[PDB]
Amino acid sequence: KNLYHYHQYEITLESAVDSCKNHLQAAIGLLYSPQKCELVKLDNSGKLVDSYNRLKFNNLGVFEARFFNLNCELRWVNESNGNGTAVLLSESDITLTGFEKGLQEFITAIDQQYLLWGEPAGWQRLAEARIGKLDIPLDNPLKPKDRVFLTSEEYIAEVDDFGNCAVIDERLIKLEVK
RNA sequence: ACUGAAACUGUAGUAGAACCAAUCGGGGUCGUCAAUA
Repeated sequence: KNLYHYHQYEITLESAVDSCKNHLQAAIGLLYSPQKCELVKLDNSGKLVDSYNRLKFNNLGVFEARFFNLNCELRWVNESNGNGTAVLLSESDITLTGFEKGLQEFITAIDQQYLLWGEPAGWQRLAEARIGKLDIPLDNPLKPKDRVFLTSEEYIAEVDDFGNCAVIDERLIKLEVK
């Protein structure tokens, strides 16, 4: 089994997402900025409703971003003045322009979960007295006893030539209600 | 690529129970003192 990962360097976040848009369809995304950690959803075409002004770096702009859906995850992090490295992670071999392909073999993928902050207060709201509110891109409404989880897959592979396994990556998949 | 926030080491608890400031004693009564000539 192969984990395919695609690198492009010296690329802005706005351009990195636009390069991946065919794959980041409907993808949830998390944007790290000096003052906010905002959750965003790309539309079915993989576009953001204010992508330039949201993804720019110039003024307390996004320095790191993640976007994920079922099939793939895009990661980006700033390296100089708003240019960065993009890495897209995919289960399947796919065509991208400018990106360089690579892969790593993995022994098995194991699912994980991550409970989000808050109880239920398209878009839904969780809230917790500890943090106040958290808004999540989630289309179905939430019953008062629901909790929203985030799912991921960890890929185990041999690191050492002595055969020692480790989880070489963890790709995010989707938000899920449990 | 940015300090977490907020939170009384507090609540209940008698330094107290037991232990005699007490036991015995007539306000009484006689020859001593000095050393020599």
